[PDB]
Amino acid sequence: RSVLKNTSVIDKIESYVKQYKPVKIDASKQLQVIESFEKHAMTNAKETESLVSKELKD
Amino acid sequence: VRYEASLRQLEQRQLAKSVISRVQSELGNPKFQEKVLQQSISEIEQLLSK
Amino acid sequence: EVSSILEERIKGVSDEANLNETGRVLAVGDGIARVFGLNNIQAEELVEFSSGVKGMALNLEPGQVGIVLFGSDRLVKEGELVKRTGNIVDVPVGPGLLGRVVDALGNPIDGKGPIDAAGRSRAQVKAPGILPRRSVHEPVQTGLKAVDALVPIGRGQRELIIGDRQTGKTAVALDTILNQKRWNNGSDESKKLYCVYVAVGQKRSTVAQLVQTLEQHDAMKYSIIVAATASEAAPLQYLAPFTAASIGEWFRDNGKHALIVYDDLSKQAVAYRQLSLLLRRPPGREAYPGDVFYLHSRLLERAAKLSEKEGSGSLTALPVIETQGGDVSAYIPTNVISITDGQIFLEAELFYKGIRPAINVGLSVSRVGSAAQVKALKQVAGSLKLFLAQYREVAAFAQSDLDASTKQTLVRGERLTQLLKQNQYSPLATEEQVPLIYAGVNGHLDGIELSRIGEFESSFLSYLKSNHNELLTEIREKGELSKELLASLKSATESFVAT
Repeated sequence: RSVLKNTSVIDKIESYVKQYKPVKIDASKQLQVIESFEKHAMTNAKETESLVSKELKD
Repeated sequence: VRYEASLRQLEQRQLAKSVISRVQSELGNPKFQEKVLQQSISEIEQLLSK
Repeated sequence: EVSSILEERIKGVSDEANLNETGRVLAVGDGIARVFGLNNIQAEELVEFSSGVKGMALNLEPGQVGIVLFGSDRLVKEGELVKRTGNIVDVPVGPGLLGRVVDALGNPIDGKGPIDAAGRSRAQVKAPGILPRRSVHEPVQTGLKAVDALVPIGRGQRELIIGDRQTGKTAVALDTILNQKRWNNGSDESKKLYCVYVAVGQKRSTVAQLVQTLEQHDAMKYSIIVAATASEAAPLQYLAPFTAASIGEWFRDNGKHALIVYDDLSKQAVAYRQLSLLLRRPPGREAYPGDVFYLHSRLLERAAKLSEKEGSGSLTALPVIETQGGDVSAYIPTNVISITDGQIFLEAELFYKGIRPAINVGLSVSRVGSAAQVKALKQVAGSLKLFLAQYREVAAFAQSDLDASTKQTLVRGERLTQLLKQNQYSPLATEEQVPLIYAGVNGHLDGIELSRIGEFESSFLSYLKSNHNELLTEIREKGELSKELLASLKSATESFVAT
């Protein structure tokens, strides 16, 4: 800014930048899909685990 | 910034052609006569210092 | 303000004293003013015309003094006052010229303001003698694996970069400058080569590219670009390496190290030719001036690795010669080849065959060479020289029923050749040169598929950095490969090859 001697636009774009400073807001969208996915996955994982462990001892 | 620097070069060149106009004004004046005397006495001082 | 800077400039003009010797041009043709006056002129003294043109006085004839105009002929005209500046050609030398693109006069052609300099020293200063030098013993790594191993580069020594036209000769050179950033970053003055690139006859478009690449790689802060562009006249072109050398001499005098790259003396030759022929001085072989041998020899002997009495310093040099049709026979190449101590011969065929750097190992030689090779790098690349030598001999055998021995050579040789390819404008640290070559030497790369060599290389390096950057740090700092390191390194290569 101290480079520009025509400064009356650096204050403008500074204020515009600081205005739109939360340019994009927070996202956690993996919290409904991750838990649902975890349930189906967990169910299947434990089933497989128990099955093959059982077979090993058999 | 880029245009600011360009504008500075342009201003300098505007004032350059204005300087040519002032040079023509100076050579118009009988300062053209009076400064010959100034050169003369200055050279007298210079050449005596030799 | 624009007004204030102009006001300072007008204010900075004020008065003068006796113009010691006037001249009046007798005849001006071909940039060869022949002046009547200047009775007490010193040889090659700088003289200032009415037009403000500057000149040198190559011919001091018995009644006329033949000024050579540094400027265009248009500005000078007959009968002009020829003021005698009274100072033989000298250029500011000092420390401030680092990161300043200056022309031969020393005027910043990039407008980086008045030069900060500690002396103005003549550009005709004569080289240090026999006893004022002490033999080379300090490497300069270029970050090009082939250059560093196949033709190791020392300090104060000179080797050609003699090769075919526009094979990006400047690129091979520029790479060296980039590698100097690593050593430069360090604080030790031992580790500081202050490079000077001397752009002779090079088009302003080329110098723009040069400037940007150097700025891009942050190189300007140990770089000086002495610029004598194509447009710049034959006196400037003539004095351009001489001027550059003087800048280097200041660094050398301070006992520091630096690398001055004269690119290309072929255009220097042309300028001397222009001067001599136009001054009607006796012509000579291949229409190059009679004393062209003398010119080139003067420049190239300035480069010196100084003695310890003169507090060992250096001025490493790398002249670039452009061969016209690859003719080493040609008079300007023959002379330079004789004067220099080693040559690196880039070869167009190799460039076309995609080998970049396109250095032809056979026609590259160093007469100082392995004397200033890193000890580690020396150890792991004696083998490399011999293998490539064999690969060359067994090259023609690449047309069926081929002996197992020849086929072994071919596999090893092809992989090595592929390994020595490098993406130009990326230099490679010595601590990463040493591992790659070790692998090749141990022939573990022989197994790796030709297509996969490129992928292998980067992977091996990342693998080494992950696996043991302790080893790498040891290699960097010890600089001498202990049996334990060579052991570990072999293991590491084997392990890496396994993945």
